[PDB]
Amino acid sequence: TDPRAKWVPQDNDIQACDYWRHCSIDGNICDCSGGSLTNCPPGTKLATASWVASCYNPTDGQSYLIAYRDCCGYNVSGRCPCLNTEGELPVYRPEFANDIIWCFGAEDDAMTYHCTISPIVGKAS
Amino acid sequence: TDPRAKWVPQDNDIQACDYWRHCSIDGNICDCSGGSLTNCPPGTKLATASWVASCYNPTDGQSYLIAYRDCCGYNVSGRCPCLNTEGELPVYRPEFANDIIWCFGAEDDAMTYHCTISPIVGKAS
Amino acid sequence: QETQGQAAARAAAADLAAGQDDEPRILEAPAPDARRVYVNDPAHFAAVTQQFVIDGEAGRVIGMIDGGFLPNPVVADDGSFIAHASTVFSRIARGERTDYVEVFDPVTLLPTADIELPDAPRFLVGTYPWMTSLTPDGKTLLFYQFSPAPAVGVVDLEGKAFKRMLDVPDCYHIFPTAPDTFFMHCRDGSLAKVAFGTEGTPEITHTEVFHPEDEFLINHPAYSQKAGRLVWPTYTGKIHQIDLSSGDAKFLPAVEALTEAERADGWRPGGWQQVAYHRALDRIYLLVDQRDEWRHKTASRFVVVLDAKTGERLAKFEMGHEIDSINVSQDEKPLLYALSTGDKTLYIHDAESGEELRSVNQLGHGPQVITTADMG
Amino acid sequence: QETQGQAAARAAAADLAAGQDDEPRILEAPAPDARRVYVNDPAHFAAVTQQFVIDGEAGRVIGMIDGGFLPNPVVADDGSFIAHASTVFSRIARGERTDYVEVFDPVTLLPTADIELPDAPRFLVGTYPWMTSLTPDGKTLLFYQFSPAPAVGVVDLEGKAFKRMLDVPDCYHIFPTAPDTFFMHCRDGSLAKVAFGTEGTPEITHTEVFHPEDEFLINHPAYSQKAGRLVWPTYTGKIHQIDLSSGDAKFLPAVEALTEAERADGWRPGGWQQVAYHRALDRIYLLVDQRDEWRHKTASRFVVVLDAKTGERLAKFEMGHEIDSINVSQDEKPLLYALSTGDKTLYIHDAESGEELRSVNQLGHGPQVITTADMG
Amino acid sequence: ADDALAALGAQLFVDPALSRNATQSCATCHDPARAFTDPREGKAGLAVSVGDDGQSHGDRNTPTLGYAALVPAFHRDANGKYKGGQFWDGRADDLKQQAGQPMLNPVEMAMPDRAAVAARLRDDPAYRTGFEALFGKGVLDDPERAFDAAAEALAAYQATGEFSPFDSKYDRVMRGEEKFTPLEEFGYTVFITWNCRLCHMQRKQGVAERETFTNFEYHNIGLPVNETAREASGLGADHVDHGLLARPGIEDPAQSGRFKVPSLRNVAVTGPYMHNGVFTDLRTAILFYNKYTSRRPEAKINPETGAPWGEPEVARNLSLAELQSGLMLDDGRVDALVAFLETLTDRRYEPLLEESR
Amino acid sequence: ADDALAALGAQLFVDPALSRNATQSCATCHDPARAFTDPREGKAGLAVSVGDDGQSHGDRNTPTLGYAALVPAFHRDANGKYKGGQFWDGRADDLKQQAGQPMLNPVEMAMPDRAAVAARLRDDPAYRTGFEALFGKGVLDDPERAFDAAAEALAAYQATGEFSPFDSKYDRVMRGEEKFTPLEEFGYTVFITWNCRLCHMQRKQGVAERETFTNFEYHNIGLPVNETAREASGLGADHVDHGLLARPGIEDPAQSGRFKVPSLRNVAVTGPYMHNGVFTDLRTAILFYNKYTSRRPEAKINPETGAPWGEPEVARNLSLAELQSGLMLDDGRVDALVAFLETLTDRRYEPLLE
Ligand code: HEC
Ligand code: HEC
Ligand code: HEC
Ligand code: HEC
Ligand SMILES: [Ca+2]
Ligand SMILES: [Ca+2]
Ligand code: NA
Ligand code: NA
Ligand code: NA
Ligand code: NA
Repeated sequence: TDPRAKWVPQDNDIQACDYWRHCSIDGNICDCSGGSLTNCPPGTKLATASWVASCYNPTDGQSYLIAYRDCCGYNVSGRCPCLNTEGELPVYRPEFANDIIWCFGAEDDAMTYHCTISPIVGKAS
Repeated sequence: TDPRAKWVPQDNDIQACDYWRHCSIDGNICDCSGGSLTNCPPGTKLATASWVASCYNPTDGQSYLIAYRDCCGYNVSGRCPCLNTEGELPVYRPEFANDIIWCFGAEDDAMTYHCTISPIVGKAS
Repeated sequence: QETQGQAAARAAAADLAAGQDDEPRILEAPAPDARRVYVNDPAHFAAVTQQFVIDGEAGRVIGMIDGGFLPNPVVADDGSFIAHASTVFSRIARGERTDYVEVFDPVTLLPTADIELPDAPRFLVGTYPWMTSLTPDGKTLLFYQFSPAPAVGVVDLEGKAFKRMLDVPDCYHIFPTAPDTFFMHCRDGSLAKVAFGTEGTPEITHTEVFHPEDEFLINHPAYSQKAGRLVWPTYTGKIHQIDLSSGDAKFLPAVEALTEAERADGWRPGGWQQVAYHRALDRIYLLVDQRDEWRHKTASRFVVVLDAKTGERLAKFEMGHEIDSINVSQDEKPLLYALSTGDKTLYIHDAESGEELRSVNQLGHGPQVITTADMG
Repeated sequence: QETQGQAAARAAAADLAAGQDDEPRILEAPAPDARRVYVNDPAHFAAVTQQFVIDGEAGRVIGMIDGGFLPNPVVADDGSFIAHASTVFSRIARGERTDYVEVFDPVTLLPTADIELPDAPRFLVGTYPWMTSLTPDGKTLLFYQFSPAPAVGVVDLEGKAFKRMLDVPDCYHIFPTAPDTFFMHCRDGSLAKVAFGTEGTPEITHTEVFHPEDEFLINHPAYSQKAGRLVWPTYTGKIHQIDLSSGDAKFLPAVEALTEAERADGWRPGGWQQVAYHRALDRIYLLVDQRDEWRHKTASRFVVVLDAKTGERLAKFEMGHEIDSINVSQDEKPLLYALSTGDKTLYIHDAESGEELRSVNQLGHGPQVITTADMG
Repeated sequence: ADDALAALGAQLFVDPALSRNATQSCATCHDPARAFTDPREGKAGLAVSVGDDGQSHGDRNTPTLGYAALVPAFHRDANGKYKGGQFWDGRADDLKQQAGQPMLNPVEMAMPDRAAVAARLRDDPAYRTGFEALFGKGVLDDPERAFDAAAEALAAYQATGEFSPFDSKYDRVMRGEEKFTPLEEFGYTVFITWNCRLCHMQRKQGVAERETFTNFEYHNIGLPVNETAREASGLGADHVDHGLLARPGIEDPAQSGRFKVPSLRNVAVTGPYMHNGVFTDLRTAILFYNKYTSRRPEAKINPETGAPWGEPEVARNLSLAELQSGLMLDDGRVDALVAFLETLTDRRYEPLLEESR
Repeated sequence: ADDALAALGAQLFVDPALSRNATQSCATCHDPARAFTDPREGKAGLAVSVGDDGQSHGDRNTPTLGYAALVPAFHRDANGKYKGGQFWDGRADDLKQQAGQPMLNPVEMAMPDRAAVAARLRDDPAYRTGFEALFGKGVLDDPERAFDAAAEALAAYQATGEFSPFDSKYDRVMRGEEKFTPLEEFGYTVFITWNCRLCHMQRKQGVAERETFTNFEYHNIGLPVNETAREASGLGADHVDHGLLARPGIEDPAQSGRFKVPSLRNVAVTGPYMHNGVFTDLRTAILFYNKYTSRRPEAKINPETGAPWGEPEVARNLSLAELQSGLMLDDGRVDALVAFLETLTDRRYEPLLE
């Protein structure tokens, strides 16, 4: 609740903005509109592009790379909105930049923002 | 504030939902988006249709018919939303029904709801 | 007391610890069932709108559907499809208007038809469920037109095409009873029966006048198509019931949802979807509260439940929130759904005890309409 | 004392008592002036969006403009027009995508042009003012493209037609300095100068590298086209100033917006439009608060004001609200505008004293961007 | 003195000596027993009136003089529109300027000139006495003075309570002495919410002290030629009545075919309707407005003839923004409007409401 | 005995007695000094290898054996896709089934038949001793047993740590022993966010214990025919290499043109690249992928030739959903990916990069 305090990750609830994998999410958590942690909701189109962050997992002490792939082709969900920016860099370093709509590669050319999934894609370093 | 209590009109602030001419307004007050009590905001289209209501003016004790004309062709203003239903009847009495989008007759056939004006069009009875 | 977010956090952590792989993909919603419930958000007249598909039993959003300006949703009772009539413009809220019907697969939510309605014929009004309606075979969608005059549009869902507009009298709402027949409510206080063929003027028969001119029938009656029961409250909580099951209207005895003392003490129904009907229990549910007579669209904090045959009150629930709209699941041991427009929250209750079991929040900007399938 | 609602009530009551007749009509907004302010609401990535036109002197909404998905607004410094680049789809958020530019009359707010951009070329990103930009003659609009690669689209506003895409290096943002020249910011830490006043290939040249790899230049620098001054904060509140008035980039002495002691006690800039620049005073304004290093898009409660030539601190205002964006009017005794995304409110302050004078609430769902014209 | 002027006018108003063959007074065409309109049958029915010579027919319908004194003098209003004046085309600035005209019009009273009118006035000792007392000695021996004086007296007479009593049922209800019936009330509500109100109410907003159900502006609602009337007027099958554009000093072609909005007071009893008397029945005048809003085939048909309404006499400058309201009156609302408009009948004409209704 | 089986395979691996003229061993083409690939120049450069007869060339590039023991046996995975196996077209189930094939292929080691192989194994006193100890008396006297057992020994040897040491800079960075340079780290980030990750990482989500930078799936990335190699192989101007469709038991035409995703471990030192050796330089293989995404004319040109990349050998069944990512790699990202891919070089081959 202090918005300026250092963000503190938890591994006990995926729908909260302090869930560990959401350390650089910007948008809405897909689990809250019928997707899951790592799948898109019905009717939306899964992008192949992403921004990335190194997120610390307080369950196991490891740092993982999360790929923030958007679910596209629907209006923004309006559920579980979150904006975290751990490590987040400006637009000229786009791989780490999260204001961008990472919808590229989605089916049917979908480029509207619905929500974001938080899959682990590799180890940080 | 108690929404279910009898509605109490005032004659001192047209931006509030208890202003006396708003006794059967449904939507938004135009004065809050760059119109005025009886004029539409720039870029919108003034309907010729209306629903009416007899609204009691506490300042002179008279009852006036207000013709609720919509300003159309913009998305809803989002400012000063109000819903009062003094004398308001169901849809099969449409002249007194205020869920209807009263945009008919507007220029360019505009039918989207932006806000509503509250002009006196005559005396009640 | 483990929440769905906690359960998911544990399953994902287990998957990580086990080294389980899984392909990120697009989910399908679970099979439509009796406890699926749809919540439409007209968004206080915004140019775009949303529908939420909810698992009433889990209290989980399972999907959404985007819409345009004041869309009219429908749900096939057998669970085979859902649909809506919607309206968009070429530049947000300005420019060329397009009205259309979309039909969706209820598990993939993909559109399976997009059918243009020519000349922009929809009635744009705060959302009344029976202003757009499915025939009982599911093959036809009927929608209401107000301007220039009352009319009803016929859309062939199987052939995916608009057919034609039907001329009707000064009547309102659409309660289909057969593949080629529906009832409307007329200004004079009768119902009209409208039977239509592929061409020519439809057959229009009026019932007797069934209510007086100073008795006001609300915009949100409950209609069970499978029972052919129409349940129509007035502003005072008087309830009319019309049995259409024979194909012709028969009027049942009137019941009063409130006692003469409660009415004298200011109790009246109030809200949006103020009434629900459970077909198998033959029960009526009505949102009520103490209110001034012209505050009929405000929320209510109570629901009374009555036997539809006898009028006897079976329960009066303190809902514990400002409730605008109610509906029920049509299975045994039903859920009573109670939607707060102000909270943007669907509260999910045990219909027998009134007890709140769970809720679903963040349902858009001004959610108002709850729809369910009667699949039994 | 008297609010605008009260005054209007008083005027309306006098007109009625006097029997004044008046024609209900569509208003025109007052002439654009130095205290007109525009607030854009990207609505947290919603498919449709709004801009509010505000008289900063009265604190009054004087008009609105509808937009699509993540539109980019521009305002001609001379007050002669406003425009945006916007994006719509054929079924809300799905279907055929159309990108277009609209130009509006700043008093009727009617569109005077609607220019389709071929092949859906806009960069879709949370709203950065200098990702779409006017040339100082008002005849050209330049918009950024990211996919498949950094590029800049050229739109002729006079002839009302899209002209072409320009290929550029791995660079970002567009700062026009002449009718045929703009600058961009490159990954390598240089600026690129793009001279494009010909249908042939542009001439591209690079400046010196002016910042290292680990100094992060925010997404919302302030740029005064009339001064040619680009004011570019880092995440630590170090400020780069670049003078583009000669046509070539000159790098001005660096200034630190925060003291060493402040930076050891956790002070850092933060927000969205974190920085503003007043030309005639040559004054920088920076949103700062005590924060963790990676909470750089959170709101701030303080604004520091500093002399641009000397770096000397002129004030530190406690804003009294969670402020995401700032800007200033460009006239003599300027207003400091302070937009709260969370409150959906524009707080209007005296820039000299920092005191709140007035405010304008209900500015959409998540308002983020403030634009003014520099009419002097 | 005001009394005295009107009382002189009252005399002139029924005096047939102001017509060339002394057959015809103002009151012959503006018959007080018929809300100051012409009950007499001519070659075009009651569409147009016959003059003193017993065969010249006009080309326009004789309008009521009731409430004519509420109409402002011709001017341009604050919204920049022409308003007011007298005659269906506003060519007369006011009642005083109008009154002399029927006297000298060869298709009407047909006096050859002002001198001839002054001579008729002189012949009557009562006029010598009455006029001289108000205007000075020798007023009747100067043709222009006498003519102007007679016109002022008639204008004063028309401004008396007799012409504008405000004693219709509507006035009674608005005073709170009685209530509309349900149907009448429905007509009132429909009238004020539908397009009628944009033209047939004095004010754009607020309340009128003396409502006469017209804003006094000029509109082309796209009426056809009345064949039999046009025939009878002898103006020729290819004549075009240009309305307001016929006023001297109006040159703008945008004004062609526009006519002054008539007061709906006594409308139920002053059939036939419109500037050329083309429609016999009130219900039909109402239905005419449906041609601009209803989609159905029957809206194109004039129910009096069974054939299409006809092309507008003047096809340009139609008030389409007002007329094309997007809503069609059903038969219920037409019935309600008829019931409301009957309430605008002055008390003394209520027995005329039948006419078997 | 696991140890013993693999020690026997170690001897077979370098034994040229397994070739008809005794001029070549597994190690001639899979040279341990070159990450188990072929440094010999033939008619088509290093693109394809020359067999024991000194004349016959293959039509595919000799792949590394490094990390091949991590590839699962051929199967259909949980998503329904074909995965694993051996050879660029997966026609061998596993290493054991693969190992005898070069021995008998007339274009490679060219032994006439199994009996011939057995008779060479029998001529060596250490083999009679070693094989009989593991498989029983008589093993080398039955050609099918002898041949199977040699294959099993070879497969075992390839599963030893020598082939898969996990000691690249990447492995050291991931153990926290060092860091990536900034350029290498950029490259890593690009590799993981761009479409490379969809095919060149073992798992769709999560982390692999032993990452080898391939998902073992079959994809047609739309490569042209390598004309000098196709000529040298002699298969004809009308030949089509059908990839996975060549596997016996696969019949669906939709599998035509699809090849096994190679491990990118040691990619920097095992040029030339692709199943046909078509590209000499690693940068060129990277730039190939821009043909699907860049709008610039240069992206249609192979920079090694100055000419168009060429029509795909199999212009159907392309992996367009992965390949048409909508994003072009600029030169600085290409540089980054080259630097990252060099970190996948095993320690003993780091001197090959200078
Ligand atoms: C029948 C032969 C008539 C006699 C005699 C008089 N009037 Fe008349 N009146 C007549 C017509 C056909 C018209 C409309 C003509 C046109 O061009 O519009 C009129 C009109 C008036 C008006 C105008 C009313 C209005 O515009 O609403 C007035 C005030 C008027 N008439 C008064 C009047 C007087 C005072 C007369 C005796 C001098 C008189 N009329 C005679 C038909 C005939
Ligand atoms: C302005 C755009 C109008 C609207 C809307 C309506 N009316 Fe009208 N009305 C108007 C004019 C200019 C005229 C005279 C037209 C002419 O050229 O003759 C009229 C006339 C009538 C009449 C006849 C009156 C008479 O002859 O004395 C009636 C009964 C009448 N109008 C009724 C009416 C109603 C009920 C309307 C709502 C449906 C209506 N009018 C609209 C101008 C306009
Ligand atoms: C050159 C003449 C070669 C000799 C001698 C051997 N190998 Fe080979 N190898 C060669 C080629 C051209 C190929 C690819 C051929 C194809 O059709 O795809 C191979 C492949 C293998 C593989 C599969 C590796 C993978 O798919 O990633 C293995 C396991 C293999 N080679 C092992 C092997 C052994 C054990 C050998 C001696 C018995 C042997 N190779 C000799 C070229 C040549
Ligand atoms: C699946 C659609 C793939 C994507 C996306 C990328 N690569 Fe790939 N790669 C793939 C296959 C099937 C092959 C073999 C193709 C053939 O028929 O030969 C490859 C090959 C490479 C190589 C050559 C390796 C070697 O010959 O030993 C390199 C260097 C390589 N791939 C790199 C790479 C990069 C950097 C990618 C993102 C830009 C990328 N590939 C995408 C399958 C796929
Ligand atoms: Ca008449
Ligand atoms: Ca190779
Ligand atoms: Na006629
Ligand atoms: Na004229
Ligand atoms: Na070659
Ligand atoms: Na095969």
